[PDB]
Amino acid sequence: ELRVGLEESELWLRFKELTNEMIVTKNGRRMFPVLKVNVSGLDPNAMYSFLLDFVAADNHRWKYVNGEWVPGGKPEPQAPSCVYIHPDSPNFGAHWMKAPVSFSKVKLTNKLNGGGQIMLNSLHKYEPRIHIVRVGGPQRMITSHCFPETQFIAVTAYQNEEITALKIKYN
Ligand SMILES: Cc1nn(Cc2c(C)noc2C)c(=O)s1
Repeated sequence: ELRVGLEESELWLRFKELTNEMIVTKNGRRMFPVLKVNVSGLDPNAMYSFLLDFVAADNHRWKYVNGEWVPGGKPEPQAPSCVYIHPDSPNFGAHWMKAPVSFSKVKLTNKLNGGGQIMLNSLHKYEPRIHIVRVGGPQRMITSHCFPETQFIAVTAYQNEEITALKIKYN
């Protein structure tokens, strides 16, 4: 049985208890904290690619109103996010298992781009998700895993100064 763990769950949970926020820019902004995943149970000799996407956790626009995030009442279906390929992809199971898989180079944007950067909708809530794709082998296989601890609202600037303080304290 293939095992997937969040590294530094302690810290992510401090952000989640405040409602996490991630900056989006036209050119793309790197995440803090960085999603780092512990993986065991891969075939050391098999080939895998690590993919990252962002599920829209609900169909609502969120607004920071008198110091609290509150959802709107005009839900729209959410067009699914594009996939980011970990730049170490494709690689042997042994490569992926020798240290946490760190998505330090994904950039979150609010504008459709030349590629690389992942476009999110500002003021929408997202749940990071990975896909571990066994490639090249006879049988293709996909194992997917969500990280509720890493949920955030995409923002063009921080609304909650308690998030601003935590981002600086731990970066
Ligand atoms: C409401 C509040 N807004 N701010 C401004 C602010 C600073 C400074 N950094 O992030 C934010 C957000 C407070 O300090 S209470």
